[PDB]
Amino acid sequence: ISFKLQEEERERKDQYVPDVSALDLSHSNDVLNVDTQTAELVNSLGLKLPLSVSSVSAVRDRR
Amino acid sequence: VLVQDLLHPTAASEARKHKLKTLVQSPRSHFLDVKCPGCLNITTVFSHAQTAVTCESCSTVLCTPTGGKAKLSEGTSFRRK
Amino acid sequence: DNSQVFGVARIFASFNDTFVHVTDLSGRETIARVTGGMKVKADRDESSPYAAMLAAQDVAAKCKEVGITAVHIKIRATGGTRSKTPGPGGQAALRALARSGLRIGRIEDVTPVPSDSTRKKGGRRGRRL
Amino acid sequence: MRAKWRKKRTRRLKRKRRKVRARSK
Amino acid sequence: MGRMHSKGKGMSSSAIPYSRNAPAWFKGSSDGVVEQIIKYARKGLTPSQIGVLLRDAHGVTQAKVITGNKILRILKSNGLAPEIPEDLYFLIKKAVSVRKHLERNRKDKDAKFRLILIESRIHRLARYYRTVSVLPPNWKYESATASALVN
Amino acid sequence: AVGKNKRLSKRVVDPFTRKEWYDIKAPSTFENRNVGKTLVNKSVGLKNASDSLKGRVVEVCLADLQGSEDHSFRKVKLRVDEVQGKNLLTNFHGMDFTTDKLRSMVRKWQTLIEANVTVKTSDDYVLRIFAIAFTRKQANQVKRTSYAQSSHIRQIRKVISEILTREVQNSTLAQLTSKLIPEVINKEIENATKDIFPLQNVHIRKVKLLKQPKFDLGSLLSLHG
Amino acid sequence: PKKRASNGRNKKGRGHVKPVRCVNCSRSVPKDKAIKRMAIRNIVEAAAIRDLSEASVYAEYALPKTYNKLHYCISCAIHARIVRVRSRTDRRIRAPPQRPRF
RNA sequence: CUCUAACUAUAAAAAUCUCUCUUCUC
RNA sequence: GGUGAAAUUCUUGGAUUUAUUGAAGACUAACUACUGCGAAAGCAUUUGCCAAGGACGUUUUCAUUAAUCAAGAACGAAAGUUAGGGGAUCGAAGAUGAUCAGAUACCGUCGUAGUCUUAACCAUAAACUAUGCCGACUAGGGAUCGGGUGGUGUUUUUCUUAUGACCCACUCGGCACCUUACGAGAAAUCAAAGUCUUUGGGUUCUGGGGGGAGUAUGGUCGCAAGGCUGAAACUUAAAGGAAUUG
Ligand SMILES: [Mg+2]
Ligand SMILES: [Mg+2]
Ligand SMILES: [Mg+2]
Ligand SMILES: [Mg+2]
Ligand SMILES: [Mg+2]
Ligand SMILES: [Mg+2]
Ligand SMILES: [Mg+2]
Ligand SMILES: [Mg+2]
Ligand SMILES: [Mg+2]
Ligand SMILES: [Mg+2]
Ligand SMILES: [Mg+2]
Ligand SMILES: [Mg+2]
Ligand SMILES: [Mg+2]
Ligand SMILES: [Mg+2]
Ligand SMILES: [Mg+2]
Ligand SMILES: [Mg+2]
Ligand SMILES: [Mg+2]
Ligand SMILES: [Mg+2]
Ligand SMILES: [Mg+2]
Ligand SMILES: [Mg+2]
Ligand SMILES: [Zn+2]
Ligand SMILES: [Zn+2]
Repeated sequence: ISFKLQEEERERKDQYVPDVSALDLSHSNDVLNVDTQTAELVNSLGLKLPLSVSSVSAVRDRR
Repeated sequence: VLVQDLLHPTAASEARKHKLKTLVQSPRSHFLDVKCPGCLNITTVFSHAQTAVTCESCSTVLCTPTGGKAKLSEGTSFRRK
Repeated sequence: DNSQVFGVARIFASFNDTFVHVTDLSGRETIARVTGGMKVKADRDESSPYAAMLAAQDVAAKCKEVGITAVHIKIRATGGTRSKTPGPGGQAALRALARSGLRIGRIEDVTPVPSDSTRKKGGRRGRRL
Repeated sequence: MRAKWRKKRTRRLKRKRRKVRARSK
Repeated sequence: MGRMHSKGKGMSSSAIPYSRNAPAWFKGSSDGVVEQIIKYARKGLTPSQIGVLLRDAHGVTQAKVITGNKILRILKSNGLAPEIPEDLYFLIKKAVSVRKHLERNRKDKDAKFRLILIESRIHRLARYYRTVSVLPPNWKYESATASALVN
Repeated sequence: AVGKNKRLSKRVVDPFTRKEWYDIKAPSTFENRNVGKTLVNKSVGLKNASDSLKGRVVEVCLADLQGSEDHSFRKVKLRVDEVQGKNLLTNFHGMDFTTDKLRSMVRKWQTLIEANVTVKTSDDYVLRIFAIAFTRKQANQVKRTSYAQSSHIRQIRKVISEILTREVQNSTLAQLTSKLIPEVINKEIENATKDIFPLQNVHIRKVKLLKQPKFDLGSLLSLHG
Repeated sequence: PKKRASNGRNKKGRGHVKPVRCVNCSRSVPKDKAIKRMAIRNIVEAAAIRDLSEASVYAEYALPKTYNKLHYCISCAIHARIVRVRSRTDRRIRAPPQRPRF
């Protein structure tokens, strides 16, 4: 079942957009953590973005 | 896949495939120049050697037969040919 | 140890007429052999839990008169080439042994399991029923 | 009938005929 | 991937390099290589072991690349080619070994079947070498006479 | 029930008045040397009981002899040989596992390797020893099985056989049992085959016994007290 | 017609395996076709765990388990409820019945 | 975005069955 | 004991169970799996000896020696047949005790031949993947066994390393498996049963409705059992395959 009040409330909750940013490195002191491979991707793309190399420790968890 | 070069495939794909299965079939083996600590003679050996190769000057083996390629001795130093 | 005079319960529970047979540590001396068919009428319920229950009460009373206060359970199935799965009555026998004052130590299963059977009875097509 | 038992009955008929022939061979 | 006398389907082999001429890095002389081949043959070695020795201890990729002739051809030019070709000789050696094993224990039937296979292979190879006149036309493999050739 | 065709083809007494209790004394290689009591007929002049006692084999859990529970799954058989009167002495007769542990470690998706060796100890006691080992899944093995090739199995069997021969011919079953209690042979066998294959659950089970040289009283009494 | 592409045996490349006997009816059945069920259970069930715990020396005695691999027949397996007839599109599934308890 | 634990345990006996089948074209 | 339940049978000359042991013969549990080897039957305790074999590696050697195969040959499960050996278990015949209307059938207890072997026969099985062999190509996904390559990989410990054992990637070969039809089929289904009316890579064997009939006869093999080869007269409108609804 649905009605005008519930649908309006759902739409109002849907229109919620945070004023603060959840992207563009607002967190982690304007640093994103990427491994070497995607760093070479950024390099070969011809683009200079603020990166932070970190090895991914190719040893896999035994699960 | 539908359209694709076979005359010029990537060299990575060349090393990927099996021997006898490249465009032109070429061996993956190679020869080596080994020096034994004993003398200064340079001995030419095969990667996949099948015999206990020794320098003619000294009765010291430089390779060891193995199911695949040669396992060299401990202190012999080699350069790829 | 506080001088717990020990025996071995040594239960043998086939698919019919379970056995409760307590002996000393050596096992060379047999006391209180009373079985399941010893105490029940129908001749078909010798394997029944009640059979082993009464047999267990009798062996407990006899051993308590003897002086043995704690027992070692040695559960045995019919074993050999047979089914070798424990009988229905043996568990009730063990429970009734543990009920009647006796102390319990080192339960073991001692069913005779072969490195192989000589030949299992029944023919190639087995019991057809 | 099964083919097995028809075959066996044929074999028994051959039994009788073979002994008859052997007695008169 | 045929395996004439079994169900095998392997293709384990060696790929001869495209360039027929001598490798650039090889410094030895063709005459020296032929002398080495002759000496190895005089030691009492079949051509296959000669090729193995020249490939392992020396830079000889293969004789035909360096000299221009094959190992058996080089031996034949100097008259050291064995009267029985090497592969057929090894087949007779294997056959006599299996026959010895059989006559020392009768009940092994699998080795009996393997002996049958080896004898069939021997017959095929003998037929080939006979149609090329390497062997005399009267040459044949017989169980009793194989030992003398092997011994 | 109570049915019997009486196909027989009061003089009743209680057979416990003519009976009594002896005590089982363990070798000094074990801690809790007071094992238990054994029921015996009363002594008769024509047939002395002490003759009847000797040869008895009592079966006791190993943990009941050392107090700890690390030896819960083992089991030791002691042989009655010398009776001191109202107390008798027992010598080692054999060793075994409990079927519970044995089935607990015989699990699927791993190869069990068994080693069998019949040897002679430092004395003339002749023993037979069985060792059982199980290949171990590596601490990184994403592959789910843990099988071992036949070559590895044969090598492991050879190593275990030579180790058991070494540690039997170099000691007596007094010292050999004192070695068996802290299962140092298990650790040594595991370490000697560490390169060949992981080998989880290296155990020595069912230490049999096939012969006794003579009746040596001196060490038997020396083994007690 | 083929009711089972696997033919039920699960052999695929042996020709012959050594038969094993049924636990119930003692039917000589091949070891791969025979249904094997690993009965691992408690030597004393929960009906008497409290009783044994109260009436046992060796405080905190870890009671032993009992292990038996049962080699059922196949008529027995249908009849003894061990295995059940399945839908023709359900016969595809070979995974065990989804972890009876977690 | 990290995970392998709980469980049993039924087989008594029951054989056989005389008809008759009928059209789809808007 | 045994059973649905009973009975036959053994037992105070003390059976059933209880501990040590001893003898015999068989067999190789658990490990044992959509795992391995083999030409197919088949092969599962350890160790040694004997020879053999697939797969992989090979800048080794010969150069068409090859594929399939009438005639001919080697092995060929179980059962069975001659003799000699053994003789535990289980068990054709048989002996009984039950169930039934009958039960010389199924349930039960004994039980010869046989099962186990050394020689000599036998040559048949639902000897099944009911799919002949060799060769090429066509589609995605993981695993698994044997081998071989590389990792600046991980634990290993013999200070470091070398192995081994894993981890990741690739490749060759094998028993296999999941998905799918874009192909094939009467469909069930098949990654071959595809590349077949858009019909031709090489090659061997077999079938022409059902029954009579794998019968008779004639050969041939076998001591025998029986094997291989193998019709017709006549009769019949169906027999049969897959699937759908009841
Ligand atoms: Mg039924
Ligand atoms: Mg059907
Ligand atoms: Mg199945
Ligand atoms: Mg195969
Ligand atoms: Mg008795
Ligand atoms: Mg085994
Ligand atoms: Mg295997
Ligand atoms: Mg033919
Ligand atoms: Mg036979
Ligand atoms: Mg005989
Ligand atoms: Mg009868
Ligand atoms: Mg009757
Ligand atoms: Mg019967
Ligand atoms: Mg019998
Ligand atoms: Mg046939
Ligand atoms: Mg066929
Ligand atoms: Mg016809
Ligand atoms: Mg027909
Ligand atoms: Mg004839
Ligand atoms: Mg149909
Ligand atoms: Zn030198
Ligand atoms: Zn069954």
